[PDB]
Amino acid sequence: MIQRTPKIQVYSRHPAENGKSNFLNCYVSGFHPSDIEVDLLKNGERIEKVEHSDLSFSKDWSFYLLYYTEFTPTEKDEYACRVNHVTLSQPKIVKWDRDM
Amino acid sequence: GRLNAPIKV
Amino acid sequence: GSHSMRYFHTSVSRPGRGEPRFITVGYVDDTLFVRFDSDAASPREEPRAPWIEQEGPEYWDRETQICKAKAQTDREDLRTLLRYYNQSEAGSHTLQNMYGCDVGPDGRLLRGYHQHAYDGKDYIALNEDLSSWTAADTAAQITQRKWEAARVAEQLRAYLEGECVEWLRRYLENGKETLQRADPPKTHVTHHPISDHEATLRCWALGFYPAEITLTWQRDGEDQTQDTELVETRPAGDRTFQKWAAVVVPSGEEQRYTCHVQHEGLPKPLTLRWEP
Ligand SMILES: [Cl-]
Repeated sequence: MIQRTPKIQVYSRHPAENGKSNFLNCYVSGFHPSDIEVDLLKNGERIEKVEHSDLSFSKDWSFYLLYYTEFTPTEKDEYACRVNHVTLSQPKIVKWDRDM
Repeated sequence: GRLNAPIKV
Repeated sequence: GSHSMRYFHTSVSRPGRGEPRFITVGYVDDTLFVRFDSDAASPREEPRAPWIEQEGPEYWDRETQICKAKAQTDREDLRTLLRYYNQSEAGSHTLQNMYGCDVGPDGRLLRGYHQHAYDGKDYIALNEDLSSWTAADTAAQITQRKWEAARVAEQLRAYLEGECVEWLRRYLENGKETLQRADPPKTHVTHHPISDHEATLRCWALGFYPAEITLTWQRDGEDQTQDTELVETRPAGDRTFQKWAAVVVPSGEEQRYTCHVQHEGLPKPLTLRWEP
């Protein structure tokens, strides 16, 4: 059974401005099989009520999903995305960096 | 609008 | 000027956890416009773009019937594929199908598609001729013989050359405000010191639609393909897309680097440099 590990990008809808409401996105792509778990984290803790897109796939058949939630960035708060997939021996945590 | 032809492998 | 309509379908079996989950979505270009999920409380094809909302109840009823029927044929197909590959009934397996059409500026068919994958691997595809098949393996050749016997390709050609192109023409007109508007990228260059010796230059493209874009870095006019980090184009969540390209630049070399941006919303390609 073939397996393809997800690419993960965590980023905001608009360039971050402290104190201004925005959206925090985690885009997972290029993966197979389609079973995947994605959390968005604020200060290490899971954000509730995160929404996501409906499963779709690329020209090469690999899957992609967008998870997202409203957020208001600050100087001090740390955000991240945590992904689990069969190709990963432990969950992968990618930190949000406003410069990426 | 979708294709309406049932097609089985 | 050119456009596409595509339907995507995925069924994923889950032995001991009920019947396979079926999810299908439709796109025109890079705009999602319909969805159906068999795990919804009351599964129905639902609108996802404003310009499809005007279709009347007969459209939604027909589309919903087609999606429900496809969910059932996919479950039969998953059972068949276990036989063809000599597989047990214990594992989860995946069946994917995409079909649709590309048209040019004048609305004429450029090419049609109908293709399947099993467990993430190409299985069988209708060729560009819309008349013959490419089967990936001896299992898919069994399907090919069945579909040749039943003249399936002729049915698909009729749809792809006819209804598919006609629906896409209708959608392009009803959705002309958005489907026929390109939003150019908003572009800028950022600088990120790494050490005393080097820094990253990152060239950004934000807020663009459709998703197709080309972003490159040159140094002294030479493409830096091997040394450029190019992230996958990613959705912003407001219909638009984002992308960036980054190079590691030795101290003092920044003005030798130029970022080049191509997008259908730009009348001419852009050249940008870091502006301290
Ligand atoms: Cl259903």
